[PDB]
Amino acid sequence: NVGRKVTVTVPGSSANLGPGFDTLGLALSVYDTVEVEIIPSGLEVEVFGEGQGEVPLDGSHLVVKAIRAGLKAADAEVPGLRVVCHNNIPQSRGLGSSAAAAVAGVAAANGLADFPLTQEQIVQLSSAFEGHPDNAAASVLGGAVVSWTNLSIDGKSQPQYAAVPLEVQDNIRATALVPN
Amino acid sequence: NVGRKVTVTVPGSSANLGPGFDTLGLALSVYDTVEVEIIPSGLEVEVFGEGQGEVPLDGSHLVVKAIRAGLKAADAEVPGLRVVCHNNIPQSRGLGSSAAAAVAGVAAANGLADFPLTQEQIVQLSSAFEGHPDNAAASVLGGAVVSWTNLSIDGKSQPQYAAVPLEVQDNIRATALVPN
Amino acid sequence: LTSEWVNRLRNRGYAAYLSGAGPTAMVLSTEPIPDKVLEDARESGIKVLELEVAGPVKVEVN
Amino acid sequence: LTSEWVNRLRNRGYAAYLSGAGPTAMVLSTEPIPDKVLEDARESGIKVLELEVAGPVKVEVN
Amino acid sequence: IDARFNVSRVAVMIVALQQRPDLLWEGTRDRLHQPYR
Amino acid sequence: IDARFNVSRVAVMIVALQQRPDLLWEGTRDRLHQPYR
Repeated sequence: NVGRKVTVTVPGSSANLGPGFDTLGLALSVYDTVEVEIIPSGLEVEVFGEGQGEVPLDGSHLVVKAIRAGLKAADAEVPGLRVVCHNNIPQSRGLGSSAAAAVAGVAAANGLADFPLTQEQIVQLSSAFEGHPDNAAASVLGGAVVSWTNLSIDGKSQPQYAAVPLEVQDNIRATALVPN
Repeated sequence: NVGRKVTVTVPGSSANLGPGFDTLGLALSVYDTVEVEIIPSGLEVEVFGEGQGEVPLDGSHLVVKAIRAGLKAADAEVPGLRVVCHNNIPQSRGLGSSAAAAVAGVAAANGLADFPLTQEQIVQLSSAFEGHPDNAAASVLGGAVVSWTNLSIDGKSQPQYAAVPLEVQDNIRATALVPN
Repeated sequence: LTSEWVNRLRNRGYAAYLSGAGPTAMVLSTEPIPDKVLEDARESGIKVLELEVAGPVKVEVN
Repeated sequence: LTSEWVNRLRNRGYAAYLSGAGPTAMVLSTEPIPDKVLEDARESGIKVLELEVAGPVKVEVN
Repeated sequence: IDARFNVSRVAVMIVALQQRPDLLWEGTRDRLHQPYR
Repeated sequence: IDARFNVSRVAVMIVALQQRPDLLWEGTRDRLHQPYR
């Protein structure tokens, strides 16, 4: 595994936050793209678009962290990574940018390792980065999702994130008013 | 309109009560039956099955009251009624017996008057008898319903009851443990 | 609230809940509840109704 | 929480809500929002995104 | 007991998205003008 | 702010009835063993 390259495209998402135990997140047609090639070694990181120049470029970056978490979940290892991000999802605007990043990282690792992870596995891992599944589940599954957190271990608490897909009518449209 | 006779069959229902604004009611395959014939005049009332001997038999009876409310909503009038009820829905057991009675009464009146009332009209009228739509909406629409109450008038409060039908999977079964 | 039957049924995997005001416990499932569970409760006094999801109110003109 | 744009959009019939932590207001509809509403907000500084419901994350191997 | 103005409407949201887009406004009506008991 | 043990699960109930009967138990899980904040 050297020279292997995957390309991940991940939607932003929107959740109406409330007092309810169950939260609905809606995946939306604004995307971040992460290109990940396995290089001879080291770690090369680039971020263009949203966050450009604003973010440190190394193993500190959320996406890289997600990849390394994903590679571990996939029970795999790389000699080095070139991680190039092109972001179109506005950051810190309630559009699920950080969730999308985590998802993209795990999904990328999953693709590098020839897809050993289940969908729930990717929801569980990506949600753990934020500690909640609200946006992450929507970025993984697409469409509208209902998610919640079971505090069910033994070994408590160990949050178990669950998410179920709804099918949305074809004619439903989303318009975001994003302040500067 | 003398000698006209309708026969109404109404399901019981079950709602899981909670702190939520929206309530789900499920219509269940245990039924009350009301036979209503337009007689020369007076009011004759019979109740067999559940409630038999337990209930006064006159214009005090919930079903008769519902019919007279329904006839008014249908903007109609009768010279007299023979109301015969055969009840199979356990009473005061959480199975929506009173709601079913109100529904059956309005539905009966609607049938006598050749069906001028809309489905929402019957939900609105039957729910007003209890002051909530939880069971009544399920008895009117069948299947699973989600209902809620909008306090929206002018002229406040005037509760407006709304209900929407869900379609349930064919294999879903209900078992009631009904205490004596 | 909470009924004794609800919890004992839930602690064994059955999707049980109190029906409206109660005291009836309702179980939803895709498979019937084992007779031994039903007959156990029957001897404490409970009447068991095995029901389906019903259709809307029916009016027929005679 | 509550955003000024949410209420002004709701008080005119649009299904608006605060998206996650905000400050973005999201409107769901089957018909587009009148340009005059959009261009009005654009001149206060808001960037308007006309979006669809998206599919799942996509991974492609190159 | 306790009265409140902020309620969750995810239930109606679900129905509005899947089959009743005319309910989208209701499915996002998270704040009531009369308290819910 | 406020923590609670009793929550509504009508949202999950809806999904369980329409397409996921394996979620019926969760859709009726109205009482939590850990408080919801």
